[PDB]
Amino acid sequence: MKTPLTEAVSTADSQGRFLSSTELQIAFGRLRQANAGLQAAKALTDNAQSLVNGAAQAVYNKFPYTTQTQGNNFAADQRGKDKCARDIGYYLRIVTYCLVAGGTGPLDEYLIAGIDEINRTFDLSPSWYVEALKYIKANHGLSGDARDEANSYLDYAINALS
Amino acid sequence: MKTPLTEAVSTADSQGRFLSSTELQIAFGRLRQANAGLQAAKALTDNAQSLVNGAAQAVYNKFPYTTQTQGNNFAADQRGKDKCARDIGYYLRIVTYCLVAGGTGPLDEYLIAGIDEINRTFDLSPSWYVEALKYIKANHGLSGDARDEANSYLDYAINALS
Amino acid sequence: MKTPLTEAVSTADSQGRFLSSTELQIAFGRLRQANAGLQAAKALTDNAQSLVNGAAQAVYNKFPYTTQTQGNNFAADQRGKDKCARDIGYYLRIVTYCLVAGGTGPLDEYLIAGIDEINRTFDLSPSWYVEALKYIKANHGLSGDARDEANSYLDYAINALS
Amino acid sequence: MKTPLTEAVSTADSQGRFLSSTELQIAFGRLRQANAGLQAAKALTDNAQSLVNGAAQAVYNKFPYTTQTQGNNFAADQRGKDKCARDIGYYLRIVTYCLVAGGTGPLDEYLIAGIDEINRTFDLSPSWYVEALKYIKANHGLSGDARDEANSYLDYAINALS
Amino acid sequence: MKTPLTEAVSTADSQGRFLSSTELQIAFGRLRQANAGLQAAKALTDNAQSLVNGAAQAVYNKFPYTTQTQGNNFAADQRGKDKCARDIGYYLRIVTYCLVAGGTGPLDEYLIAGIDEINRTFDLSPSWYVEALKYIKANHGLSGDARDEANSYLDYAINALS
Amino acid sequence: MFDVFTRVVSQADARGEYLSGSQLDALSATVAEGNKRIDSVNRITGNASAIVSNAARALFAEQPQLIQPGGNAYTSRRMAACLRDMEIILRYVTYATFTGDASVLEDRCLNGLRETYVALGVPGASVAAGVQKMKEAALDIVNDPNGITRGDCSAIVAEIAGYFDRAAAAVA
Amino acid sequence: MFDVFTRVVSQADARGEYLSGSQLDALSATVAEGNKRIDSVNRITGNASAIVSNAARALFAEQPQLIQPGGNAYTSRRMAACLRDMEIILRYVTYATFTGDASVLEDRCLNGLRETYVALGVPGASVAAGVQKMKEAALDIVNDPNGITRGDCSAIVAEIAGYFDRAAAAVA
Amino acid sequence: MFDVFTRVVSQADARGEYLSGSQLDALSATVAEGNKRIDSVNRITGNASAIVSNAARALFAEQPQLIQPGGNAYTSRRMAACLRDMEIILRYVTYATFTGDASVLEDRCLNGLRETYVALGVPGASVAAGVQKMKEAALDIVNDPNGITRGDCSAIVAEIAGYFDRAAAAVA
Amino acid sequence: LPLLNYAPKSQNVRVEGYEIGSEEKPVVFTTENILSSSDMDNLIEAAYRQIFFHAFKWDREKVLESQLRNGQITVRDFVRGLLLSNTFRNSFYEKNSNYRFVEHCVQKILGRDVYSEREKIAWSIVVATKGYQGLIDDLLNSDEYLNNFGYDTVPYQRRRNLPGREAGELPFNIKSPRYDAYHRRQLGFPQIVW
Ligand SMILES: *[C@@H](C)[C@H]1/C(=C/c2[nH]c(/C=C3N=C(/C=C4\NC(=O)C(CC)=C4C)C(C)=C\3CCC(=O)O)c(CCC(=O)O)c2C)NC(=O)[C@@H]1C
Ligand SMILES: *[C@@H](C)[C@H]1/C(=C/c2[nH]c(/C=C3N=C(/C=C4\NC(=O)C(CC)=C4C)C(C)=C\3CCC(=O)O)c(CCC(=O)O)c2C)NC(=O)[C@@H]1C
Ligand SMILES: *[C@H](C)[C@H]1/C(=C/c2[nH]c(/C=C3N=C(/C=C4\NC(=O)C(CC)=C4C)C(C)=C\3CCC(=O)O)c(CCC(=O)O)c2C)NC(=O)[C@@H]1C
Ligand SMILES: *[C@H](C)[C@H]1/C(=C/c2[nH]c(/C=C3N=C(/C=C4\NC(=O)C(CC)=C4C)C(C)=C\3CCC(=O)O)c(CCC(=O)O)c2C)NC(=O)[C@@H]1C
Ligand SMILES: *[C@H](C)[C@H]1/C(=C/c2[nH]c(/C=C3N=C(/C=C4\NC(=O)C(CC)=C4C)C(C)=C\3CCC(=O)O)c(CCC(=O)O)c2C)NC(=O)[C@@H]1C
Ligand SMILES: *[C@H](C)[C@H]1/C(=C/c2[nH]c(/C=C3N=C(/C=C4\NC(=O)C(CC)=C4C)C(C)=C\3CCC(=O)O)c(CCC(=O)O)c2C)NC(=O)[C@@H]1C
Ligand SMILES: *[C@H](C)[C@H]1/C(=C/c2[nH]c(/C=C3N=C(/C=C4\NC(=O)C(CC)=C4C)C(C)=C\3CCC(=O)O)c(CCC(=O)O)c2C)NC(=O)[C@@H]1C
Ligand SMILES: *[C@H](C)[C@H]1/C(=C/c2[nH]c(/C=C3N=C(/C=C4\NC(=O)C(CC)=C4C)C(C)=C\3CCC(=O)O)c(CCC(=O)O)c2C)NC(=O)[C@@H]1C
Ligand SMILES: *[C@H](C)[C@H]1/C(=C/c2[nH]c(/C=C3N=C(/C=C4\NC(=O)C(CC)=C4C)C(C)=C\3CCC(=O)O)c(CCC(=O)O)c2C)NC(=O)[C@@H]1C
Ligand SMILES: *[C@H](C)[C@H]1/C(=C/c2[nH]c(/C=C3N=C(/C=C4\NC(=O)C(CC)=C4C)C(C)=C\3CCC(=O)O)c(CCC(=O)O)c2C)NC(=O)[C@@H]1C
Ligand SMILES: *[C@H](C)[C@H]1/C(=C/c2[nH]c(/C=C3N=C(/C=C4\NC(=O)C(CC)=C4C)C(C)=C\3CCC(=O)O)c(CCC(=O)O)c2C)NC(=O)[C@@H]1C
Repeated sequence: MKTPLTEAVSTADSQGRFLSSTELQIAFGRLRQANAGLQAAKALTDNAQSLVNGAAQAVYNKFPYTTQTQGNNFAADQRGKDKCARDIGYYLRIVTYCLVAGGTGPLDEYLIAGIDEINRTFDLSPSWYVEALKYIKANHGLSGDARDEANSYLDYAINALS
Repeated sequence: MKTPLTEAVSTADSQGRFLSSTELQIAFGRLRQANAGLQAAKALTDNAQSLVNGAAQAVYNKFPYTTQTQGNNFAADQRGKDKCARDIGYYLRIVTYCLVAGGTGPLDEYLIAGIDEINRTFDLSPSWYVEALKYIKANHGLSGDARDEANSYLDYAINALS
Repeated sequence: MKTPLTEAVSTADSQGRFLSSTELQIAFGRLRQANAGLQAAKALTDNAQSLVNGAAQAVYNKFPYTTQTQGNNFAADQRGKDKCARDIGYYLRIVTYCLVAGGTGPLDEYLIAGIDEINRTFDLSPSWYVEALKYIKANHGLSGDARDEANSYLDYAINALS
Repeated sequence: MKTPLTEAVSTADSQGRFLSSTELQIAFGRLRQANAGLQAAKALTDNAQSLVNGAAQAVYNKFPYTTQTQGNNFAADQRGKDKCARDIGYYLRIVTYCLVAGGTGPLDEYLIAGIDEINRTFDLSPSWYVEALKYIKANHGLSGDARDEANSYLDYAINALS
Repeated sequence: MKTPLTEAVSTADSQGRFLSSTELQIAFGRLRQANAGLQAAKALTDNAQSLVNGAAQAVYNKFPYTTQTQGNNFAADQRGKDKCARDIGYYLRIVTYCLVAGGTGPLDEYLIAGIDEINRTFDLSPSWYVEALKYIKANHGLSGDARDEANSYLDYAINALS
Repeated sequence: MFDVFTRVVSQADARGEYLSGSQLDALSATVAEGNKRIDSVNRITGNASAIVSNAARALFAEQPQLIQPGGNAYTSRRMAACLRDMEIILRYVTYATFTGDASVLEDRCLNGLRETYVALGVPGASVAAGVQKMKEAALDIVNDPNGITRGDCSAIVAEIAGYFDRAAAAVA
Repeated sequence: MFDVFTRVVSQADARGEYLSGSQLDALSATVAEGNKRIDSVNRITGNASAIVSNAARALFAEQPQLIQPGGNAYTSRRMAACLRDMEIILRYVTYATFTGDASVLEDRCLNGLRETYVALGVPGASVAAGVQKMKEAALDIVNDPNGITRGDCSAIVAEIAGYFDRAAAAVA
Repeated sequence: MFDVFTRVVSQADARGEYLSGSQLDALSATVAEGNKRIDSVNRITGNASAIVSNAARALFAEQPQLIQPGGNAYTSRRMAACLRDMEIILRYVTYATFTGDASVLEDRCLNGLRETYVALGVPGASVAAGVQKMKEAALDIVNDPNGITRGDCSAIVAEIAGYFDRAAAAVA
Repeated sequence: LPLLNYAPKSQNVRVEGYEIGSEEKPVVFTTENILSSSDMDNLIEAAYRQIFFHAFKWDREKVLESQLRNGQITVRDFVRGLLLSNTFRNSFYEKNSNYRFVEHCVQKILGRDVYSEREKIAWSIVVATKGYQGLIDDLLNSDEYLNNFGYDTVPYQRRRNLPGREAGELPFNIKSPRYDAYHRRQLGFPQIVW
């Protein structure tokens, strides 16, 4: 999983080298960040339900055809609404993982890698998930380093979807 | 030239990726260290003459034969003493570079790569320089992060020589 | 540019071989097909305006939010409708090429390769284009070998989009 | 074994692609040829014993030293005569396999690969077999597509020997 | 193994070739040399203890600090003297192997490959062993081809250490 | 690989015999089926994306444990890998259909595949279930009488069914 | 590479136009010549070894300088290389004949060929002379009226001649 | 590879669960230990040459058969390879210490190393003995109270000792 | 003679991986980046690691390094030089059967494991028939080598790890030490200790 600590070791190992002052500085940067990340993870987790609920509604409002068009890929029945809420919950949860890990690792390994194939194969619009991610961005109410890191992961996902 | 900033970009470029929070933390780690390194470089620079001459004497004392034996590789004449003080100066100066760069880059680029070939070709003992590097470690009078980063580069060279 | 003739040569060339009965049979296969393909190309070309206008309209009917949502990726204004009709024209025109060439080559070279990146970058839904290709399939009026070959290229694009 | 069908799948697999109209045309080309090839094979098989003895005699006529000179590589004794007719039988039989397969595959796999080493090692003149193959072309009695395909294989073997 | 017979075959094998007059000439070169090398190995072996003892004393005399300074790498105590006499014995014994083999093969395989790492890791001075080799060169009392081949190997090791 | 023709040739050469009259007649029968075979390949290919996606959706509906967190098809990459594997298998089934011989499917797709899934922990039995679903969808498509020259495609349908069954048995 | 069809397509695409009715009729006329094109490829291929070795014999007879000691075709390795080059050019000319377009010849045989020959000291004008001899032998084989359905192959023979001429021009 | 943080994430994802409050608090406690972890890595790194050479010296003094003629550490290359291997193992232990998780040590050094040594004839038991001696020295260097902010490093030291033990177990 | 035919087997490298850069993506050492001296060191070290697993000073090829540094040769040429070097011949060719030597070559050069014994068997005859250099050149000129690493990149073991897994397949320098039981017996190892 891509994080400051695993990349530091990956760098040194690819050079056959013991860790040096450069990698020790990487660990200090991790330590400067970690508590804010853990606080952000906590804040998102506590508010997970309303963020997921609100994000799904933001999507249904922005894209009304999704709740009115029949088809396996849409949310015109309870089956589809559940899948959609599930999917949005995945994004939120894995984003909390990135805050804990301090890198896009969890997003890359659990969500982003292969997401294009899924969205093509199941005829899901990436724009739906972008709107959800924008909602979470605008409603997580973080501040400072927690905000900045959290937003970097949300924007990373948004960028991957576009 | 290994530094936190160039290693961060080198990794991201190898991956074909934009810089992420992982690399930003690398930069924060560098910024946490930079001033201590700069202050360490200044202190070593201003005390450089004393440290170099002290180190040279420490070598002469631990290895008396070097000032008693005739030969191009020894310091029995002013020529050899000047070479020896010059070399120790090189080690000290390049270590200050590492403190400025925040990494072993300058030591790898300017001194370490090839030192084995030099010492073997000109019949110089790595043990001599190890003694010189111990004296500098013991007498630079640094404290805190300045000391820790300076000692790690000094120890990096010692380990390269051992 | 995948066509029976070029693939036959490229295969033989990769093997450093003269053309043999196998490639001659490939040529005969191309000859059995070509006239039906050219007739199919002629029919589609003559009906191109109607197919493209009907295809675009069929898309608007199936996806009415496209003609009513403001945004660079939608067809609410005349700008977007022109982009859309142009795009559908591309599909049709390049499909006639495949009929002339006797292979998916023109689709692969001119349209298919990189279409995923385009649609993701500009927020165009592949389902839109699938809808247009289904319309052309149902309204081109071809029968026999001309239908089968033309539908194979239309299906090939549909598969790439899904 | 080079045949139209295996080559079509080989090409598509190397590209990791589903078969497309290009490969279907190859199949149709194969189907156009197959019945003539099967007919050619039957005619050659039925007249096989006549063709082999006639071919072998043509060699004996054109290289009388082969039936007059002693040596393991010649046909002065019945042992050598039987080897020679056997070999010519191999050529004829493998050629009928090519007619069934629709390509040079069987000739490549069973006869051509390694023949240069064999003739060199056992001191057998390729011109002998060229003469036999020329006879079979002259006296197999085929017409039309069957003649064209059969001669292509016979010429392929001739070209391989010279 | 760098040895005339081994390399002749290694090269022919590498080239997939039968041995030819070039390799037979190499063998004649070996035969011209072999008796002188075998005689040299006998003389060196018979005088082995005296040469080793003399060589170690030569080293101690040229580098008196090695018998005076405490440390694992020095011969102040009996342990280090025994290590030293052992090391020198290795050089002499493996040199006799090169005379038997007719090449540097044994020195390369058993001593030279990795000697740089050993001497650096255990803080052993290459100049110590150079002094011991020069002693052996001066005191083996060989003549003619035996002297030349034996000195080539002693000098080969000297060159490796400098 | 072998095709239907070279499979017979290879057997003949091993015996050193010309193809008998019956063997030639059998291949002539094979040639007569050629158009149906080409149509079947074309039809499966033209519906490949639907076949895979519909089979996948059905597999996961019937086996929800696969897509629950911790399930083998959970996470985007594992889902993608799974859809990829189905498309690969379908692709190789069409190859074998095209050539009329299972060697391409066996040598280039199924060889070592069970060992791979065992090592990775991929549930082979669920893979075989997916393939069965693709088989069922594919054979309906081939037999669709609309828009084609009517005729008996039972022999070709049976051959294709066997290729699908060959794949499902290899992985499960 | 292009073939006669994709050449027209590529020109049409660069202007964003459908193939005009006249363009389509021209390609239909190309289709009608296909059997003759296939015959010409087949006859050249079937005589390739004779074409090369006869032309080579003729070239060396007329230019003994090439094969005397120190001549560019002296020594077995250089002779072999020379014979290979002749066969390579003939092979690619048949590729061009097969596809009905010079692109394969230009892109995959003549790309850098003159530069190679200069760098090596191969006499380009002599290669062109050798190519010309193969051309004459090939065209006579293509135009041979025995053992084939009679027709006017002058349109294709002229096209083949141009491919030989293109090769000869490129090696000088 | 995992580090201390992502180890917890991997377990949580497998369960489809957010990290609990206690898991977040536990990682916060890990963060509060970060400086000691860094200091321990720096101290081993800075004494790596001495740790390896002192441990190797003691190993050859305790097991003299290794360096006698015919022994597995006899000849310069074998001795050099042995010293190298000890440094490799120490290097990967510092990686594990730095990351706070054993995955890198196992995936990139230990997994399969037992078979490596069996294939080569390296006495794995003697490798383990050497690893133990590096452990002893390394822990002493980590615990050295001189010249560092005083505090309690018992937890990190136990972790490091575990990684050495994992390495010693793996080689034999 | 044409190479003996053999079939592939399912392998990670044979299928699309949907790869996203992580700590488990092999580092790309390419000269297309205009590498500084120290960065060129790392590329050179990576090549030694890929081919030799470790190059003692005795093993190193300083002249090949200078030529690579100067642009005289590509990375693939440097890799060929290492494969042709005395160290490679002595360590991996002479101490193994032809079959195991082929395995080493495929692993080190192509970055994948062999498909089967039959692949090893088919290539084992190449050194004898085409010569040692013929084997290396065939592998380095292969579509598989060029498609993956081209001329300017150091080869590496491909698709060893899959995302989210704790461990990948064994690194080849662990899986495949320079010699195995055959040469081990000749050296008279394992050594009884205690
Ligand atoms: C079972 C598979 C179904 C079926 C098939 C079927 N097809 C034909 C005949 C033809 N099909 C083709 C196919 C093509 N022509 C093209 O140009 C291409 C595109 C590249 C394709 C795929 C052709 C050429 C023919 C021959 C002419 C004709 O249209 O009849 C038949 C008839 C029997 C035969 O041997 O050809 C059959 C039975 N028919 C069904 O009812 C099944 C659902
Ligand atoms: C100029 C090239 C010479 C020439 C050629 C020519 N050929 C035909 C017709 C046919 N030639 C073929 C060829 C083949 N049939 C096979 O099965 C194969 C082997 C795989 C080959 C190469 C075919 C199929 C035909 C059509 C059927 C026929 O029997 O004619 C023509 C006639 C034009 C036409 O195609 O209708 C011509 C002109 N004729 C000459 O006089 C030139 C010397
Ligand atoms: C919500 C924004 C919209 C929506 C959602 C929707 N999604 C699916 C199906 C799937 N969703 C996923 C996504 C993921 N799976 C993962 O493992 C991860 C990473 C951890 C993600 C993000 C997948 C893979 C599927 C297919 C498999 C499955 O069903 O689980 C559907 C149903 C599609 C179908 O064909 O069944 C729907 C409806 N739909 C809307 O209209 C919302 C606006
Ligand atoms: C543990 C085995 C031993 C120990 C460690 C210890 N360290 C600290 C505190 C710090 N150590 C550092 C380290 C560095 N600063 C740098 O700039 C670098 C160079 C790159 C290094 C390696 C730092 C930054 C701190 C914090 C500030 C400080 O100077 O104290 C502590 C104190 C607790 C803490 O977490 O900070 C401890 C306990 N102490 C022992 O007694 C052990 C022998
Ligand atoms: C006949 C034209 C002339 C002739 C023939 C002759 N051949 C041999 C020996 C061999 N012939 C072959 C050839 C093949 N073996 C195969 O498997 C195939 C492919 C299917 C071929 C073409 C081989 C391999 C041999 C040697 C091994 C064997 O005994 O079969 C001989 C005997 C040579 C000898 O030294 O024993 C002869 C006489 N000789 C003439 O003079 C005829 C004009
Ligand atoms: C003698 C000239 C000086 C000297 C020698 C000395 N050597 C060691 C230790 C070692 N010597 C070797 C050398 C070899 N080992 C081999 O296998 C071979 C090749 C066949 C050689 C040349 C090695 C590897 C060691 C270390 C391992 C071992 O102890 O065997 C020592 C002791 C070093 C230590 O730290 O224990 C000494 C004293 N020392 C002097 O002062 C002499 C002038
Ligand atoms: C003599 C034993 C028999 C014989 C000979 C013959 N040879 C040729 C033609 C050629 N001979 C060679 C050989 C070489 N050329 C070289 O450069 C070298 C290496 C330095 C060698 C060994 C070549 C290349 C040719 C072809 C080109 C050329 O003629 O220079 C012929 C004429 C063949 C033809 O078709 O023109 C002849 C007659 N012929 C017999 O019958 C003798 C028993
Ligand atoms: C023969 C009529 C003339 C002749 C030829 C000759 N050529 C070479 C060497 C080479 N020829 C080529 C050309 C090609 N190689 C290819 O792969 C292709 C297709 C893309 C072509 C067109 C090349 C590249 C070489 C050099 C590489 C090699 O292995 O040969 C030689 C040999 C030159 C030498 O040995 O120095 C010769 C003799 N020479 C004549 O005199 C004739 C006019
Ligand atoms: C030293 C304490 C003991 C010892 C060691 C020894 N090891 C070898 C050889 C090898 N060791 C390895 C190890 C690794 N490869 C990897 O990829 C990893 C992880 C990064 C490891 C740890 C390998 C591959 C070899 C063989 C290749 C090589 O040596 O370069 C030897 C030498 C054996 C030989 O000749 O190859 C030795 C001596 N031996 C002892 O007696 C000590 C107990
Ligand atoms: C889908 C119905 C099921 C499923 C699939 C699944 N497979 C993998 C991983 C791999 N599958 C292969 C397959 C092949 N390799 C080959 O060479 C061939 C022939 C060309 C095949 C078919 C391979 C090699 C892998 C590993 C490499 C890779 O995945 O990229 C996974 C991923 C496993 C993981 O841990 O990531 C999955 C999910 N899983 C299910 O649950 C379904 C029953
Ligand atoms: C020493 C007396 C002088 C000196 C030398 C110097 N040379 C370089 C760099 C290179 N030297 C070479 C030379 C060779 N490489 C080869 O492969 C061979 C043929 C077998 C030769 C002769 C090359 C190619 C280079 C460039 C690549 C490399 O760095 O190795 C340098 C380094 C310059 C730099 O770092 O860019 C130096 C210092 N310099 C002096 O001042 C002396 C007069």
